Amino acid sequence: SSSSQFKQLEKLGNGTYATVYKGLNKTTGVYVALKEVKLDSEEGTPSTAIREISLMKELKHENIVRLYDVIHTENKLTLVFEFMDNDLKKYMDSRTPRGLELNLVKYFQWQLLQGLAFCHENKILHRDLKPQNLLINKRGQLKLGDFGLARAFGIPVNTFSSEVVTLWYRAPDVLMGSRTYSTSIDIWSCGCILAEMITGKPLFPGTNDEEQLKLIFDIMGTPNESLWPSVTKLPKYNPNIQQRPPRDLRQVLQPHTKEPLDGNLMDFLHGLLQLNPDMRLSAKQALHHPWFAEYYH
Amino acid sequence: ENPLLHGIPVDVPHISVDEALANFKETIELLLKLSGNNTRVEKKEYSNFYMKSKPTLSSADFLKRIQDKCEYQPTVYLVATFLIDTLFLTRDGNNILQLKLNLQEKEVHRMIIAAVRLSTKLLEDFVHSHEYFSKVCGISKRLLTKLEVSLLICVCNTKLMVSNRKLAASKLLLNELRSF
Ligand SMILES: Nc1ncnc2c1ncn2[C@@H]1O[C@H](COP(=O)(O)OP(=O)(O)OP(O)(O)=S)[C@@H](O)[C@H]1O
Ligand SMILES: [Mg+2]
Repeated sequence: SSSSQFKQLEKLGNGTYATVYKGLNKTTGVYVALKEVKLDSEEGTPSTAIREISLMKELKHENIVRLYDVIHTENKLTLVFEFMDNDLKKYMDSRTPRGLELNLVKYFQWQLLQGLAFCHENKILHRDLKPQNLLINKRGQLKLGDFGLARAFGIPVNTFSSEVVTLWYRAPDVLMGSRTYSTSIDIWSCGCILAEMITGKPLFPGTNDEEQLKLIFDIMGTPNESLWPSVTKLPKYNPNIQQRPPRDLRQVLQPHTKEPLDGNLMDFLHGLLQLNPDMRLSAKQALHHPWFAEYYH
Repeated sequence: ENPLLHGIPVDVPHISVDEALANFKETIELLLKLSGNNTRVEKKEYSNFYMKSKPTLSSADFLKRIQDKCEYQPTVYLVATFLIDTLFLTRDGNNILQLKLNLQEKEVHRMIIAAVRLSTKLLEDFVHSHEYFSKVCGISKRLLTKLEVSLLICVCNTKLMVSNRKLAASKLLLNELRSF
C-alpha cells in the first residue's frame, strides 16, 4: 500500500461501484489501473471489492487481469490492477467499423474462453461478462476483469440473486427465474459477446426483463419443451405464449458484417447460445471447436 | 497453494451450526493461549479489534445472540474461522504450524464481528444490512466499516478464494492444535 506510492492520472472509466484512473508507480515507473472504491462509513465495504480482492490473489492466468495491491485511505479503497489500454467496448468504439475482422474475433474469443475455462476450472463464475469488462492491451492480450459479481460454485449458499449479469448479456433461464445456473450463465454471455464482435452491435439490446426474453426468442425461437423439458420448472416460464421458431442465425448476422460467416463460426455460435443451459458448450469444449483449428497442433 | 491447506484432499464437511459455532470459539481460545509463547500498514490496520473495556456480552454468549438475530448457516462460521486461521497461522518447511501474529482477548471481540460479516460477504448474494448487523453487535457502523477493512487488509495477501478445502481446514487446523 501507501497512497503516495502511486500518482493518479486520467480517468479510464467507471462502473456501478468503482471509478478507475490510470496511475503511475513512482518507483518502478510502470503504469497501473487504480480502481477506486468509495467507502462511506454509513453504507459499508462493498461486497464487490471484497469478492474482487479474494478472487484475484488466487485466479492467476494470462487472460485474467492481475491485482497488484489494495490501498486503504480516507473513506476510499483503491485496488491497484495491471494497466490495460482498452476495454472491448472502447476498442471497438475507437474503430467506429464497427464489427471486427474475423481473425481478430476468433483471436479475442479464443482468449475469452481461455481465461473463462480457468475460472470454471477453479469453480468460479464470473457472472458479468460483457465487452466493458474485457480489457485489451497493446500486445493484443484480452483479460477478463471486474470480478465483483463473481462467485464460487459447488458450495451450499442460501441467498439468491437472478439479478446478476447486465441485462443484455443475461441468460433466458435466468431471466425466467432459474436460481441454479452453473457455468452455463457465463457461456451465454460469451455467445452474446461473440455476436457483438462480429456485427459491432449488441445481440439482445433489451430494456427490461420481458423485452429481453422477447428479443432472445425472436432470434432463438421460443423455448421448446422437447429440447428443454426442465424449462417447465422455471417460475417465469409461460407455456401458453405463441410458438416462434429459431431464425437462421447466419442471416440475422451476415447483414451487419462484410465478412463471410462460415459453418464453423455459426455452429460455434449456436453451441454458445443454446437455449437449454445444459446444451451450451463448456469453455473447455468451446476451445476445441474446429473453428479454432488453426490455433492447434 | 496456501500452507494451511498443505495436507488436505484437494477433493475433501456436513456440519451443523452448533458444530460450526463450536469450532470458531474453540480456535479463538487456542489462539489466545498459544500466542503468549509483513509491513507497517498491516499492523496499522490491526490496531482496531482492540477494545479497552470488557466486552459486555461474554464471548460465547455474544455469538449466541448473533446466531439468533442473524440465524446463519454453518458455512458462515466456518469461513469466519479460517480467516482467523489464515490471519494467524501458517506452516513451515516441515508442514509444522507456526504463529504469524499475537492474538489477545482485548482484540477478540471486534475480530469476531469482522470475520463473520466479512465471511458472509464472501458467501451470500445477499446479506443483512449494515445497520441490522451494526446493531446485532452494538457497533458503530463507522467502526464496523473500519473492522471490515482492517481484517480484509490484514489477510488479503492470503488465498481467500472460498472452497470446500478451506471450509474443511477450519475444523482440521483445530485438531492439529490440540494433542493426542
Ligand atoms: N486494469 C485496467 N486497465 C484499463 N482500464 C480498466 C482496468 N480496469 C477497469 N478499467 C476500465 O474501467 C471500467 C470499470 O472497471 P470495472 O472493474 O469493470 O468496474 P465495475 O464498476 O465493477 O464495472 P461493472 O460492474 O461492469 S458496471 C472498465 O469497464 C474498464 O473500461
Ligand atoms: Mg465495467
